[PDB]
Parts: sequence; structure tokens; C-alpha cells
Amino acid sequence: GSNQNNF
Ligand SMILES: [Zn+2]
Repeated sequence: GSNQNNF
């Protein structure tokens, strides 16, 4: 699956 990390 697609992953996004918004630190
Ligand atoms: Zn994946």
C-alpha cells in the first residue's frame, strides 16, 4: 500500500 509521513 501507499504511505505518507508528515513530520
Ligand atoms: Zn505498501
